[PDB]
Amino acid sequence: GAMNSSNYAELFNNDIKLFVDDTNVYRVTVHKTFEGNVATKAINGCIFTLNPKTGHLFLKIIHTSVWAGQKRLSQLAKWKTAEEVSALVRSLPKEEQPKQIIVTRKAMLDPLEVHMLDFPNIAIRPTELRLPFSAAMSIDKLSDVVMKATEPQMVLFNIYDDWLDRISSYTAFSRLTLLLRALKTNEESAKMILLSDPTITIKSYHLWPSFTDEQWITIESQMRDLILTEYGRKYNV
Amino acid sequence: MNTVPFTSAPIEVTIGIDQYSFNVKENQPFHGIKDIPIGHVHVIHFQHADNSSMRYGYWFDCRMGNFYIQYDPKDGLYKMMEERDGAKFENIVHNFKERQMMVSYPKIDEDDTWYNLTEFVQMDKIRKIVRKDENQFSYVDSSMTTVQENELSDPAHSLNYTVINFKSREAIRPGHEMEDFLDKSYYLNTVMLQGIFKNSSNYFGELQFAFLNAMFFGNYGSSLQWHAMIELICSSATVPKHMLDKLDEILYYQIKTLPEQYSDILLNERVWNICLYSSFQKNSLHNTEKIMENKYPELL
Ligand SMILES: N[C@@H](CCO)c1cccc(Cl)c1
Ligand SMILES: N[C@@H](CCO)c1cccc(Cl)c1
Repeated sequence: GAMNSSNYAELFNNDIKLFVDDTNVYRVTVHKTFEGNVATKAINGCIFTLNPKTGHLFLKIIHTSVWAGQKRLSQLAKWKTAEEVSALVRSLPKEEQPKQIIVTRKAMLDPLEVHMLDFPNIAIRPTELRLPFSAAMSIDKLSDVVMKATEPQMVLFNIYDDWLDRISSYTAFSRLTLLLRALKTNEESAKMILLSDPTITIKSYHLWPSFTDEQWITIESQMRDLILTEYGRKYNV
Repeated sequence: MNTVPFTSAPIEVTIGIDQYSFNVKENQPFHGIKDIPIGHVHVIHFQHADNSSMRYGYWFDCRMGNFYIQYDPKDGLYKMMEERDGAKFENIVHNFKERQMMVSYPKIDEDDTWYNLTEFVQMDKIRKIVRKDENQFSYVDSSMTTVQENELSDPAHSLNYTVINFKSREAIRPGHEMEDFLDKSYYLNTVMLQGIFKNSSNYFGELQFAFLNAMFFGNYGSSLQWHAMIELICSSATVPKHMLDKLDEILYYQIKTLPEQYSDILLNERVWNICLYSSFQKNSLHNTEKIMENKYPELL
């Protein structure tokens, strides 16, 4: 069934699974035309496919050329997501294929189930959680590779950096979701927090700064203040 | 005109013959039904006064044999049987007819309702859905499950309707996933019509038989199959023009005949709203949309 608060620790067991987020697959800018009408211009997107246990991220870059000459692009985007996820699974050795795929938005369920009919033993599940994966394009190195791409491309990351050397998957995922929630609620503040200290750098092969254990505690606290604050600034409390 | 004579009526029962029904009291002098129109299938069905649980009945065609009803006090139901001695059957029918112990199939000359509900239903196809090949008539009841239901437990007592599943390899061509799911023409025209049913008449036959088993027996898997076969047509962008026109007439008479107080269970809100208002064929079912809006505007 659905993934929710009550079966949360299932993400961190030894059954391979992946999250699939499609919120950045079809991205547009809306502008006025010379005639004074409105039109959209697509920009490159990405499928966000993440193993929450290992941190492995399969970032498929959706180049704008995908949409050329196509109609109903928001509906297509969900199938295109599903086509790419199924192609990924098919490309992995059997012992690496997921046993479950959890979609962040219910509208991906039918597109993915249809594309995965060849895999009856892979459960396709929704979730009741409001996960902040849409903010992945607030991670500079991810946004950069997406916007620079001149063709379809798959790029591999570990979104946990080397965190698992020191913390459990459960704690890595909780840190990730806090960072992403912060970035989604107030990107400017969030990014200020992460960089304010020029001495803490980001390794060329990492996405986030090389914080110590103690510095992560401080950072994590600062991001929770931000999220609570923006909740007051938004709701006036 | 043909006749279904009865050995007797030992238990109080509501008897139905097609869209009509009448009450027989316990041990009332009742010896069957006469003036049944030749040329159609028919169904004779039962609901005991003591246990409205289990509606049951018998699909039959008088052109295929001489059939009678005789109550079985061991199994506790009215059973259809065949009399192979034609002379003995005629004499027994003639005796009951002279003693006026039979009720008359109450058909008004101007009423084509039963024809319209059964236009494409053929006894030979019924007998393949309801497998019991030693008899020329077919037993159905409320509780019989369908083959598709059984996949999701006795196979001999199943309804072998054609399985229809929109999220199946049969329904979806590799590489046309989005195309074939959002437009089921491939699945309707190539897989089902050309492949399985062979023609639209056989398709409509099963569609009409499913509806009638849902209406007369409250057979839930039949209702599922009726809706699915409607939805497969409505969800196909490319349907022969003759099929759309006939579907509209088919469904019109089904909706017209449905008991008003059974619409809440027998009609699937989602399928009807999608079919009438969202699907490719939302403009193609004018008679059906008009009777549905005037009779069941709630459902919509
Ligand atoms: N089984 C017989 C009983 C007569 O011996 C039967 C045959 C024909 C019609 C009817 Cl009502 C019954
Ligand atoms: N309900 C009445 C007829 C009204 O149509 C009735 C009585 C006796 C036999 C049959 Cl089939 C029907």
